[PDB]
Amino acid sequence: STQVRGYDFNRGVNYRALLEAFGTTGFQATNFGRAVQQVNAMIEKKLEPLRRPLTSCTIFLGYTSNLISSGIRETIRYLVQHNMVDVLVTTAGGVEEDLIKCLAPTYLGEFSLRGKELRENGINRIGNLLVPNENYCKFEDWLMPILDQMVMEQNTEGVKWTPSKMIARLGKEINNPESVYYWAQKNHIPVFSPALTDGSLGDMIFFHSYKNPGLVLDIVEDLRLINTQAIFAKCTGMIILGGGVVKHHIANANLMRNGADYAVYINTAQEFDGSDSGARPDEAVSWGAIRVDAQPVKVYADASLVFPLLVAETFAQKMDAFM
Amino acid sequence: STQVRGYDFNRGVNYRALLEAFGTTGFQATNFGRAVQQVNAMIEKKLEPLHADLTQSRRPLTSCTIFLGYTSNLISSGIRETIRYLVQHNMVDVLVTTAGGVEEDLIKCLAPTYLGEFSLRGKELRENGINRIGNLLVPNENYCKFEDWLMPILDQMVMEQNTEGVKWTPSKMIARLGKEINNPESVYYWAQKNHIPVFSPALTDGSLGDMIFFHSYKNPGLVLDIVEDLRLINTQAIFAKCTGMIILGGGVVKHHIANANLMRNGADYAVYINTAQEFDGSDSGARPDEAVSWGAIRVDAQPVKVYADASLVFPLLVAETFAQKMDAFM
Amino acid sequence: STQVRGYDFNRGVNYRALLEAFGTTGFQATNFGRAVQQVNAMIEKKLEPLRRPLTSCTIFLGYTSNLISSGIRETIRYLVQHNMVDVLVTTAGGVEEDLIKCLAPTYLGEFSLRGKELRENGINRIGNLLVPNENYCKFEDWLMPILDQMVMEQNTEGVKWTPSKMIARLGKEINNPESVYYWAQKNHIPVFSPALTDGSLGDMIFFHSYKNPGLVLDIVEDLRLINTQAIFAKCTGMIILGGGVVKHHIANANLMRNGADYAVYINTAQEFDGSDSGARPDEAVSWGAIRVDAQPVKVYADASLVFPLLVAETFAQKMDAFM
Amino acid sequence: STQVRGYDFNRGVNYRALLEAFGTTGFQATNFGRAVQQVNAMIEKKLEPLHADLTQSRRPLTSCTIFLGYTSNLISSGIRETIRYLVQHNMVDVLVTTAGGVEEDLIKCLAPTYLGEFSLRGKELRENGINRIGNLLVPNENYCKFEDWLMPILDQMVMEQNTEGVKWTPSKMIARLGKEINNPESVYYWAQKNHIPVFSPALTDGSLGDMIFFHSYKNPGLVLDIVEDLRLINTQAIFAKCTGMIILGGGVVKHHIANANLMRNGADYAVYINTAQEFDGSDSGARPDEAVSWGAIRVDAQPVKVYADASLVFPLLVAETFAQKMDAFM
Ligand SMILES: NC(=O)c1ccc[n+]([C@@H]2O[C@H](COP(=O)([O-])OP(=O)(O)OC[C@H]3O[C@@H](n4cnc5c(N)ncnc54)[C@H](O)[C@@H]3O)[C@@H](O)[C@H]2O)c1
Ligand SMILES: NC(=O)c1ccc[n+]([C@@H]2O[C@H](COP(=O)([O-])OP(=O)(O)OC[C@H]3O[C@@H](n4cnc5c(N)ncnc54)[C@H](O)[C@@H]3O)[C@@H](O)[C@H]2O)c1
Ligand SMILES: NC(=O)c1ccc[n+]([C@@H]2O[C@H](COP(=O)([O-])OP(=O)(O)OC[C@H]3O[C@@H](n4cnc5c(N)ncnc54)[C@H](O)[C@@H]3O)[C@@H](O)[C@H]2O)c1
Ligand SMILES: NC(=O)c1ccc[n+]([C@@H]2O[C@H](COP(=O)([O-])OP(=O)(O)OC[C@H]3O[C@@H](n4cnc5c(N)ncnc54)[C@H](O)[C@@H]3O)[C@@H](O)[C@H]2O)c1
Repeated sequence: STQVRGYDFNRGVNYRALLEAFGTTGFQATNFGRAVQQVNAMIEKKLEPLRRPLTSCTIFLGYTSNLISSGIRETIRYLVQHNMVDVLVTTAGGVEEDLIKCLAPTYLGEFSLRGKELRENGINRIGNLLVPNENYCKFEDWLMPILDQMVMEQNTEGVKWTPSKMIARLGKEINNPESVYYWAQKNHIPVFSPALTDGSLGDMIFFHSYKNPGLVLDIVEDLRLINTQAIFAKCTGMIILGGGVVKHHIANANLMRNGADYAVYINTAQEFDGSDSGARPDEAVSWGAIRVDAQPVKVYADASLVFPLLVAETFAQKMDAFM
Repeated sequence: STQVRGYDFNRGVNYRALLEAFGTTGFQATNFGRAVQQVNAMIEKKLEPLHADLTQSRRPLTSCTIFLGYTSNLISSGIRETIRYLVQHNMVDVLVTTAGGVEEDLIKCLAPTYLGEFSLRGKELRENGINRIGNLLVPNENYCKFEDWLMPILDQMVMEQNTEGVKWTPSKMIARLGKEINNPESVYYWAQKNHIPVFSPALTDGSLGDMIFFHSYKNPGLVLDIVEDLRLINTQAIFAKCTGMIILGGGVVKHHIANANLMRNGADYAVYINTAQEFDGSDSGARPDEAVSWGAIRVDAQPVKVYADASLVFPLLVAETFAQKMDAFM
Repeated sequence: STQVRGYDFNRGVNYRALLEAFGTTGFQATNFGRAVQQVNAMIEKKLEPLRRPLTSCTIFLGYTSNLISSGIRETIRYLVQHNMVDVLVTTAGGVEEDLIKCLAPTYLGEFSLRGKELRENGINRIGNLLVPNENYCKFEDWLMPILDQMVMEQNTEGVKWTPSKMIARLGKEINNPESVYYWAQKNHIPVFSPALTDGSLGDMIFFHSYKNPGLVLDIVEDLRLINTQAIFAKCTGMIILGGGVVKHHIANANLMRNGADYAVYINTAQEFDGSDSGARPDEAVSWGAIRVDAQPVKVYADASLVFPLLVAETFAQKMDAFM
Repeated sequence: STQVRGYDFNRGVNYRALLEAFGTTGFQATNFGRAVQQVNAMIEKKLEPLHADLTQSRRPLTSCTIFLGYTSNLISSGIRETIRYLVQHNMVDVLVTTAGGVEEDLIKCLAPTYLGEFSLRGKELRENGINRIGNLLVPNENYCKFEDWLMPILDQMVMEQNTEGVKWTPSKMIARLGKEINNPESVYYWAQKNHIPVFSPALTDGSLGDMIFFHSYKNPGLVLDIVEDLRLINTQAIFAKCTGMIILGGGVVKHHIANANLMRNGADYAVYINTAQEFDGSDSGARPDEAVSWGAIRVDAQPVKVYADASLVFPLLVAETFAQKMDAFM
């Protein structure tokens, strides 16, 4: 039986102690402390001895596209750079905006900026962030020569493209250590995104296809690829930021092994609308995506606040072991 | 300037007058009244009197092309019946849903979904072979029946691909599954009959994916291309005279419809019903005015969002719009 | 075991049947159907044979202030006019805006209107509603003579004012059948509002007190009055729109009888922040405010949408019995 | 124009740099950075160098009067320690909380609150005499201890009212209870010692109300007037040089502080941390810009709202603001 007690600033600002005190502070601070424990359990299992080498715990990291628009892009890049996770799942924006950020920056704005004035100035709004139209022109100039080569390799070298194979290629092409997908392909970390056409990359494929028709992106082979990552794992953990396709696709892969061993959700969705996004971890227990003997954790919060704190208290403390 | 005033039950109970009074009641009731107005504006344009090679589609053009999107769980709910009615009577032109929203319409033709409670514990449900969807329950046997029904169809699809040159995409598969289920309770039966295409770019994310996966180890070779389906949905928008978007929930379904309409520099009419909030920067939670900034909604449109569970609001919306104009659609 | 099935509009628009189909539609539509059943159980008990006459079920109706700004003001007035509920609990805005609406209307606006331009034009925003400053000037001119008389009656006739006694007096003074509190005092329905100073009525008492000091509003006697309404009831029901003080004050009164027999919440709050507003009915079971054998219902929705539908399917169908 | 960029853990773990990077991370992380800026602006003004009969208060004026409001459940949480620290060191000037936020600070001096889970079932908890507050647990015996401690104090308050002319209000009672608990872990012990008034107009809505209720049948006569407490809080705003509002959660606490500041035609600085959303028309969920329309926030202020559980955000906020300036407050 653990008593509720917050951090006492009469001790001064001891940041490690302040973060540890979230566990006994209550409400979502306590869930944060539980999430730290669950992620550290994943890492401790992964470091147990037994293209990418198998480890004792396969960690799936999922995130919605807007988190790549945000500075959480740097947090994810760090984990991928140091081989701390094994499989990435994101929607199409979460692919393309990592690449675009290597060509031009995203800027801070406000949620309340009016769409008319923004559109008239060629500025696209993402929450309280701003992406100029010119960023996508740069993307077009960068991407079209690659699409030309991909069609050629398909038609003359027999290549059968899927979203994950295209994402590996785009990461190699961007050739920039600030990029998540640069590090992912270098470290043989696959990236799944079954609706890769739903964004700017789709715009480009669409326009490209009228001049150079025929590109195929098969989602069936990529379903086999993600499901086998779960089926042949010794143990699995899921770390899922946000909801939607990213959350369900990781969960359903883990259903194929009768459930993940560890799971942490950070998302703002609520259960009352019946949505998969808002479903509690215990819903996933009913269908076998989380094992009955797991102790999963959900933190109800904007991941832009919580995820850097979580990484500080887990992966970043064990960096030595990942090098 | 319109005064706030609620329905007066000293009039008795006239349900049409009750629903009309939402407009002057305030908060999301007022947004509901605005949504009724926007959908009726879409319908009135669609009925104005007024291609096939450009869209690579057999569906005849009308004066307003309406895109209807909905998340998968709304097909688990009774909103499945609401959507089926609109598709049955050719009241909308394009559907977008995620994979669950396809498969559970078909499964409901084989076995029912049941009422439960949100608080039922996962361990006991799992031990009893019952899967929870919010406060709904789907027995494992429903998926066994689905497997028995679907596996021969997947055999035929592979055979047609390898010897008749068929290049499958999600929308082409969904049309075939609707034809095979051959049941007037099914949304996708009516969609294929009425030449209403269904887009679902992540069609592998669900039970149909499970089945395709297992089937492929018995019968390898099925391919599902998402590139041609992007061409097909975008051309529905580009060659429209006018467009409206009616979007229930968020995620891929909402963005995919919005991005198609960006290709024509924006939708003319738009109604969102969803529970998501903007503060997390999500596309699901973004206000319609965010979409104006990137060109998916025209600057001169008057879009409407209702912040509510669509299981409550969507049947009322249909009652006051499409269902009132049924004669014009017959 | 009940199957999920929505209303089939191939039947045409049969509104009663459409509303009944919410019960088998799922998610919050099913909770709406459950709420109809729970309220009808309250009413059926109330109509069982055994200043205000006691009945077989005492119904407490609570609502946040903004719902009186809204057109739900008419819905509440109707229930109170016909003696369909027994105790009202609202915050201070929910008192004063009913009275002000008898002097001048509230108007429809938009949530996005900018505060600076509104303030410069003397327009106050309440959500997507608008109240001109002039409405409060009218209120001042109307109320100040009443405050003069209340101070006189306190100092010369021994009156000990409480919020509920002031609300009865204000209802008698407004003398207008459009007003909730006019009907409440006429029908001997008490109104509790322990923080009655938190709003425009407070502004007025404050300004009045410098010219005519001494008015006392005791909250202790009003605590005895609301608690005795629960303690001596045969059965109780709670119908609570929104959260905050209104929700807890009704619940805590019912804890004094070891719990309400029936309970329906309609509110938009979520549990994750630990708030009383967002707590599920089952939290209230732990502390004894809802009986262990009750079957309470929460609908997660804006009450401006749901409450008129709920009344249509419950109280309004039994109007004959209330006359 | 500032670029989006998150903290780079290739630097290692420097927690101050990590928190500073929230400003350029986006979404509510960016709002957190803006909140740090606004609170530090309040503090810097308060420390500028620079009545008693007008405010009927013994507290000396500073260059910025800071109002701190918080909902009751945050005193059930460990944020009680965070608030106590600010009050102990005279860093804020006025407190507003609901009744639970008073009584549970006192009860925690008698017995602890424990960690639990949101999903614990009410029937089993009730049968075991345990009350649930979110994912926290308070045994019934805590309230028994509270009763034993409080009843003699209520006896003295009635006696002082009837023979020494005392006219009790919530704030006067809260000062007395803080003096009686005589324990440096208590928020209200420090508030009365430092002449920080606490307003709680619905002080009867909770366990203190229960106790006053039962006590009154043994010892009739206690009166609690809310009119004088309205005069007292409003005069704190009217006679301020500058004001800031720091408001955790919504409800009465948020409006009561805002309405006091309306009396001076608006607060100069304002930070909200709350989880409520605007769509339901609620005051809790209203954006700061709503308060600009009615005059509670000055038109030239730059208020900030962070959409988050304060149990997560408030300790971080204090770490980067008040706790950095501790020396100036000593
Ligand atoms: N930057 C963009 O948002 C962007 C860009 C291009 C395309 N798109 C497309 O939009 C579609 C829908 O986007 P999506 O599925 O990535 O998610 P989404 O933005 O729709 O969010 C889904 C849910 O995830 C949760 N979530 C979102 N942001 C969160 C946060 N900061 N913290 C915690 N939880 C959070 C919320 O509950 C939200 O409702 C995708 O197909 C995507 O490619 C979006
Ligand atoms: N029945 C199921 O939920 C189910 C079944 C199989 C697979 N999946 C998979 O889960 C993935 C994610 O599901 P999704 O993208 O369809 O949506 P989702 O369930 O993740 O919902 C996305 C957002 O839509 C909004 N929404 C959901 N239900 C709503 C309602 N009742 N009223 C209003 N707004 C509502 C909410 O803001 C929610 O966060 C999909 O790829 C899907 O195939 C789900
Ligand atoms: N019109 C006004 O809002 C107004 C006017 C004058 C004074 N005030 C003062 O503001 C203070 C706080 O207001 P309050 O306690 O009445 O509530 P509130 O507006 O703070 O709402 C409390 C909670 O109730 C729920 N709620 C609100 N509106 C809802 C709706 N439409 N449907 C469902 N749930 C809903 C929400 O979860 C919300 O967070 C009170 O003391 C009041 O006197 C407000
Ligand atoms: N511990 C308790 O909760 C408790 C104890 C005794 C009595 N009560 C009574 O309940 C009544 C209502 O409680 P209240 O008005 O203090 O608030 P509440 O708990 O009703 O919360 C009001 C709103 O504040 C916001 N909020 C709450 N917790 C938050 C958090 N962790 N982070 C951010 N925002 C948050 C939310 O939007 C919430 O809807 C009061 O009269 C009180 O005395 C409660």
